[PDB]
Amino acid sequence: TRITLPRRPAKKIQLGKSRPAIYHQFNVKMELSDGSVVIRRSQYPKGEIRLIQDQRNNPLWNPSRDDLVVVDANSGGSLDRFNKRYSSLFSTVELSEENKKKTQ
Amino acid sequence: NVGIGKDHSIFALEPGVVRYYLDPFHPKRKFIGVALRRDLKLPSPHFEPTVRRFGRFELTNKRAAYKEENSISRKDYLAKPNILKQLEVRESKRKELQDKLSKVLRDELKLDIKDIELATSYLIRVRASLKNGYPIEDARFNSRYYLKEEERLKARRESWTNEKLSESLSKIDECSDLLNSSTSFNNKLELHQYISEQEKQALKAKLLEDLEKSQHLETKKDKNYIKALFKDACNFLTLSEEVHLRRKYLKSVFPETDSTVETKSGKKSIVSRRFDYTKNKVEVIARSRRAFLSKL
Amino acid sequence: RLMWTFPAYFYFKKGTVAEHKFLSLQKGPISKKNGIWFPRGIPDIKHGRERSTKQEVKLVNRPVIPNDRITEADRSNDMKSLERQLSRTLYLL
Amino acid sequence: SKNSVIKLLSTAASGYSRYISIKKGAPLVTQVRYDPVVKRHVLFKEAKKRKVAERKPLDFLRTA
Amino acid sequence: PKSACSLVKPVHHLVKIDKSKLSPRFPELKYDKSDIRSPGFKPKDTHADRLNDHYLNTLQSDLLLINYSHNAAVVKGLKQRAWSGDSPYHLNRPPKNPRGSKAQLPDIHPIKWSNIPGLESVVINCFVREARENQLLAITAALQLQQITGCKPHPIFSKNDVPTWKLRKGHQMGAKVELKGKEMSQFLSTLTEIVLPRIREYKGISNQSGNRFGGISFGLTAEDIKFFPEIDANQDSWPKTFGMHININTSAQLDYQARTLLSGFQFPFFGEEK
Amino acid sequence: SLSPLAQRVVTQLSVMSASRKQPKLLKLAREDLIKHQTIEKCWSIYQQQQRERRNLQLELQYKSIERSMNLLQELSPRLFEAANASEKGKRFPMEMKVPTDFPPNTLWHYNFR
Amino acid sequence: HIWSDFTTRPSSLSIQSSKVKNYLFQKKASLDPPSISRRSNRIKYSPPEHIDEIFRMSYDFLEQRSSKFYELANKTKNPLKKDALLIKAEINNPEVQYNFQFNNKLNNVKDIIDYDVPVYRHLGKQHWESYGQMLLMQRLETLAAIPDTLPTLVPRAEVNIKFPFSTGVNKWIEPGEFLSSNVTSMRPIFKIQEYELVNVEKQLYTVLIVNPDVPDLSNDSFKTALCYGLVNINLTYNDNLIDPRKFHSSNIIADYLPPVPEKNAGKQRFVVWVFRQPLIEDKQGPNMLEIDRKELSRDDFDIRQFTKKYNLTAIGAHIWRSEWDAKVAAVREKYGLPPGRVFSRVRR
RNA sequence: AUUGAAAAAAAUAAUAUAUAUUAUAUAUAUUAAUUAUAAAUUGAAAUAUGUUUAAUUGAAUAUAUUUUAGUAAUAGAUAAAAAUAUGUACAGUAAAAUUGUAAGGAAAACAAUAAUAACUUUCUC
RNA sequence: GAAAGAAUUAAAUUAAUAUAAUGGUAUAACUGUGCGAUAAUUGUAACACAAACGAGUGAAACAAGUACGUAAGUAUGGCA
Ligand SMILES: [Mg+2]
Ligand SMILES: [Mg+2]
Ligand SMILES: [Mg+2]
Ligand SMILES: [Mg+2]
Ligand SMILES: [Mg+2]
Repeated sequence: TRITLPRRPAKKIQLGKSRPAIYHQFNVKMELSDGSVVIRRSQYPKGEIRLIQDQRNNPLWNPSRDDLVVVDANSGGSLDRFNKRYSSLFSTVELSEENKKKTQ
Repeated sequence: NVGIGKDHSIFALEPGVVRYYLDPFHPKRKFIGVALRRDLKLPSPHFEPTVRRFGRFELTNKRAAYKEENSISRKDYLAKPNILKQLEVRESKRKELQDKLSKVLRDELKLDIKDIELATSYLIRVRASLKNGYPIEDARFNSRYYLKEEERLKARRESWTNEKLSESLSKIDECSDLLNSSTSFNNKLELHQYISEQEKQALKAKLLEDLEKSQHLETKKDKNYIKALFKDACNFLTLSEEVHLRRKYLKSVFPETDSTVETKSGKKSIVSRRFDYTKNKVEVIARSRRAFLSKL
Repeated sequence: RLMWTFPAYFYFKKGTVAEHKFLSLQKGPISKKNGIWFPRGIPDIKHGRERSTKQEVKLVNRPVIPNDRITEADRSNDMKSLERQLSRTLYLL
Repeated sequence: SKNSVIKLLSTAASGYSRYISIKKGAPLVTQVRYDPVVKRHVLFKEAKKRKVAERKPLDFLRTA
Repeated sequence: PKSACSLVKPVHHLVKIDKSKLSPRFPELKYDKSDIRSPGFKPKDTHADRLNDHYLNTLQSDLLLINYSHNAAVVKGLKQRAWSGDSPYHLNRPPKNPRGSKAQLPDIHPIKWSNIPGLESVVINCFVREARENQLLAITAALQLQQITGCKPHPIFSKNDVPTWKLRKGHQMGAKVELKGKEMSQFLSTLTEIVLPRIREYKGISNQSGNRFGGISFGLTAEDIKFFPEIDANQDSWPKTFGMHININTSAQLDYQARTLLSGFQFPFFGEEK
Repeated sequence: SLSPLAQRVVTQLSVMSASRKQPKLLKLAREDLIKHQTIEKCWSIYQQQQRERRNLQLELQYKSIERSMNLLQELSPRLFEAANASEKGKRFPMEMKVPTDFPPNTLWHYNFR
Repeated sequence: HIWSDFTTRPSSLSIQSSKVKNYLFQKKASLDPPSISRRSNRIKYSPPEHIDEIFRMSYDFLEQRSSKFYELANKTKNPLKKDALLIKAEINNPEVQYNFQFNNKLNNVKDIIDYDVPVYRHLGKQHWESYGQMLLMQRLETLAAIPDTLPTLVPRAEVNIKFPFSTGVNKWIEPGEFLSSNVTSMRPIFKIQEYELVNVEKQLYTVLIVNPDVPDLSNDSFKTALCYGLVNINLTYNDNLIDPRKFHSSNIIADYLPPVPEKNAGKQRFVVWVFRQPLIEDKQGPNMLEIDRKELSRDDFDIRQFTKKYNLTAIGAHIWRSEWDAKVAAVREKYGLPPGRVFSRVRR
């Protein structure tokens, strides 16, 4: 009951014709969070990428960084909808109003 | 001198004395063998000639000897006639070559060689040697030494006197000397008058100049002139040079110049389209009649 | 020269606008054709690529502009700065 | 009853045959062996007709 | 066969012989793999490697200074123990097994210029257990390893038989790839640059992990592989993704040397050491 | 004919495969063959020379360490014990990072913590 | 440019063909390859890109390194060190490679491959060590030629043989090959190619051919018979084809006798052995030695005692085999020998 | 051979031609191919013939012809999971146990686990 | 001082051997691979082990043909 595609007669790679596998790759530039760019040899066909979050903006990798901007995936939620739909009620002064319930 | 079977049974291969021994080459392995003689210690020294036994005896009886000599493998028996026929075929070829060489020596040239048979045999051997990879100096000696052999050997077996060997060897020396200085082969293993190496260089240069100035081949008379120049070229050119020159000058299709390529007249051979990768378009090059060596 | 063929039939699905944009972005190879002579040899194309030579694949979203490797400290020849030589090792003398 | 006895007849019109065993439906057996009356190695084909088990051929050429 | 008895005849010369070079068959294996004339030829130094350079520039001398112990000596490993000669039964007795282990352990040499902890290989193990039913999914593993690592993946087939797990022996389930040289360097760099700094609860590599004599291993979950550039670009064509095992082999004699070494390549550690 | 999953996997297997996806063998003229050999020979020598230079530097560095250790031990054992202490848990500062092909927008930081 | 100058370096360290040199040293990709002759093939050929610039720098890199080695070679005095330094200086010259790999190494011409130059000597040694030496010793080993005749062999000089007079066809004999009685009926020649630095104005060689397979019905065993023997043969790195030109009747200690096997006497192995005479110093000119023809059994010949008595060191060897055929009788009568004996087909 | 560039050659081996010998050798010429093999209304590309725009010529453009797409694993003389269990030639060494690794645990897959005295080559002080 | 190679030494026959047990096997008889499908052929078989006879086991050698191997040589089914 296993899903297995039937195997065809394997072609004979006789001795001496064993060519290496050289997969098509592109000299692709990787743009980090900062202006740092590293050239990476990749198969996917497009030359530049931006990394929204990377080692640059990770506290674990930069313990000494006092200022560290943080950005996460933008699919929907706070940064997307909670902000534009609630663009009047403002502040962390306001966070001190709901600071504690003063309950044991 | 011992074997082993399917059941790992050890059995002797030659008569002798069975000894159990240990070979230093194979530690942790007992051995059994058969020394060819009682006084022989079986782990024979490595770097000493192996003790072999001929065993087989000689057939003194005349009838037994006759039977054995005339007893050959089926491969040899079946191949007996074919090889003999080829030998007869080649012997006839040698005979014809000898006849042809003698005719040209006496007729094409006017050299009075005293020994027709000896002179021809020297030359046919030289030709065969030259056909095979052999420089001219080596080829002449090889044939020379061969003839001088079968003469010292002939003297030994026929108990000839020293003087007879000396005169025969001298006679061979002069005939070869005369042949070398008066006969030669021209790029095809064909006999002709001797040509000096320095003269060969001079003739080669003259042909190269005479062939360079006439490379247009506009008219069939020029074609004949060029081909005529390639008549005695074999006398002073090696085959590699001869083929190279023909390829350079006897081009089947001449370079396409303005005269050779034209479309104003009709029946310009055929369209003869090709492809150009500069403009990435198909091209039409209608060749003219005076652009092919075959027609011109 | 030994590079393999690019499997465009996998990354670029059939009918995708990006797929058809890439096709136009590329330049096709010359194909073998009976009755036409070729000086450099009969074309050998498989999976839409000549097998006798290399293959060229032409490829906010602002363009990636790498920063210059020569800084202001380099041109100004300032010695106190820590950026005078980015690719080297600086020692405090 | 699993094995069977078959008579391999020399391809040369020699009349010399050799017998071998085989499974109930193994492929047709064809072997080269020495034939004494011709003094050479010749093919040996089956004499009678046997019901060979059906097998699927290999698709060396890409199909569908 | 008349007999089954292997016995090589001794020779009478010192010249080393190799029947491969003097057999006319296979004229193309005679050429070395690196040779241009071989069909197996593949360029090696296409471009410079930044990670390797970093190790040879900065971390090389640093590690020598770190690990150096003054007048340290070689610590012999647990070897086989010889039989003390006090009975006539020890003449051919095989030696005893090591003290606490059934396998001999290697010696630990002091760190010097010649031996400085450094990388040597990285192996990706991917065992899709779900392939027991759908074999076709094992191919997706090879593609995933190929796209990410960038090298040809060698497939992984079953070896054991556990009925409780519906495990059958002799079926393909995963792929593995051996990485060395520059390509391994790129993988290690792109792992720490991109994939690692994208897990929400990531703390680092456990200090308890690692073979006693060099070698450190960790594992990436199914969702972590989506962070690779070559899957993030084509999420449409990657409906299913699944984890793998990573093993970094190094020239470190002991583990703690390797951990210090890998830390230079931007690897974090969180647990407590042994 | 065949399930869509099989079609997709066949394509993925196709990307793996080498069928009708490789060029003709690289053939070089006899003289370019000698050209290539001399190129590689220089590169082999050049890499060996760089490697030997690094090894020789490390030779001297170790020589310097031990002479420093020997002198520190004879003069002031109080500091020597601290110097010879193990570094089992030593870790490079994570702020140090492998060089990048091109510099960042901010080259350096003058504030810490 | 040490490699460019020719004030003292031999001309052999150069490409004789000008067109080849011009392309190999071309500054721009403007000359087509010489090797490919047909212009159609010339058009089809495509050189790899960026191969000229890197080659030029690679050439310079080696050029400087060669210059350093030559300077070092100038200041030394030991000939063995001097030869090693020279080989080390020029082994990387592209011209030297082109000259060697691409032209005959056996029948080398003095213009291209000169064996007086240390570099070509070294390259030839390595080449012969790759295939020729490896094949020779296997033939001598598996044929039991070594222990039967000599304790061992340590090759130092390629040896090749031929029978140009017998039939007139040129073919270098592969070791261990099977030869008819006609082919080996007249005489062998030798090409003792040396590769080790040796004083070729003083050193002398000997050549012996032995057949340790002649039946000995007295002891029901075999005995070794000397086939052909030459002593006091001079040699030269580039002219080392021993032939009747290069030796006289004084050198022949045993005139050549053809391989003449007997019917059903089994295969007979003819092992060519090439030694070198002792080199005694404190004397001008070669050390001619007078062989003792007195004993010289040539019927029951003991090579081991012969070598020990005259202090000869073996450097090369060759082997061929012969069996009975129809031509043996003709050979016997040609050389005036008794008719061969006929043996049985079985051993008892 | 014609096809953009302005006398040749001196290796092994392959191919084509020829011929010397009771020798599977020599002479000349040139360095092919090396992952393929039928079957596609439909996808892609290409050349040729016209048109429109924009001499030439860029783009689009209709047709004819052809080529790519049948997309399928071994790329290593492969080496302890499965299939060819008798011949020959070449080559290699298993297994347990231990330490680790996302699911993974006692049991799935991967990695590591005895010592370099002497020798050759290369680089280097 | 370093890199590579040839490798050496120790341990190992507990894994594996179509199949029980025993003996053998790393020089592998175990495993991988190219060619192959050939010797899983054909007439004389001396001589031995074993043995009451009938039978059984190993096999030198002569002759014909085939496969592999550059060659030496191996193959008359399976390590016994
Ligand atoms: Mg068995
Ligand atoms: Mg057992
Ligand atoms: Mg008895
Ligand atoms: Mg009986
Ligand atoms: Mg077997």
